[PDB]
Amino acid sequence: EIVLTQSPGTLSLSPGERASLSCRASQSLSTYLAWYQQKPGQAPRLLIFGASSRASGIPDRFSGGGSGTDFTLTISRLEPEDFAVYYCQQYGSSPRTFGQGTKVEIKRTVAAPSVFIFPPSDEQLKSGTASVVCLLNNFYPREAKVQWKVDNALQSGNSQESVTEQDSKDSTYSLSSTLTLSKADYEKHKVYACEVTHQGLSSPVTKSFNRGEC
Amino acid sequence: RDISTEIYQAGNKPCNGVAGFNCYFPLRSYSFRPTYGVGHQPYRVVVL
Repeated sequence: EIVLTQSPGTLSLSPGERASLSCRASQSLSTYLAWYQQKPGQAPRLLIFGASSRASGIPDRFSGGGSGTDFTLTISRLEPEDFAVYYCQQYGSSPRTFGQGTKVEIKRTVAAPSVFIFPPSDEQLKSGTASVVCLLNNFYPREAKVQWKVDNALQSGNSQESVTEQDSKDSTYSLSSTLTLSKADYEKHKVYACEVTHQGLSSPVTKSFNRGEC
Repeated sequence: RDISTEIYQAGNKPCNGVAGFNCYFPLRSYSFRPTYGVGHQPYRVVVL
């Protein structure tokens, strides 16, 4: 399997006239690469074949370029519909391989996140599993750091992070982080806190609650 | 040995002798460059 990577993991740009995508391949492909646009919730659609010739049914704005190791996909004019995950697949040498893919984000004014912390419900405590949910609202860029601190001690590997897709109205991302603890473990620690670090935030914001609404 | 150049039919619709969608020329040009990788590079083969 030929090793291929996309140089921009994620690109954020406004819906204007500027777009660029780069794929680098360890072994020369001799101008044998293709690009696919996958809309979220939809099957992938071929954009270009061979990186030189536009596929049928593809708008003129879409363009492809590059040879051998370096392949570049540039969109002359960008529209909201165009934004989607983009995958480049190498077929020159068997086995055929697919790139990890690049999502084109929509550029928006940087916004500090809104942090909400919810203590576990009494019914959940009756169940015996305690979950603390940290909610982030309307934060751009999508990338964010959430750290759980219990008794001023960081917790790693006990949290699951869920991110919604970019909201259409304001181009913003919302993230929920869940910390799962056993009832005995939850009882042991009096204070639960979550530290969030974001570009918008001047300084990291920590939101905390005391056990049993202490 | 097959040397037929008849347009391949990949669709229910009659090919019509025109290489439209679902009709493709069977022979595909083979591209060779010096810069191309060794695997892509042309090898002359003779079998006795």
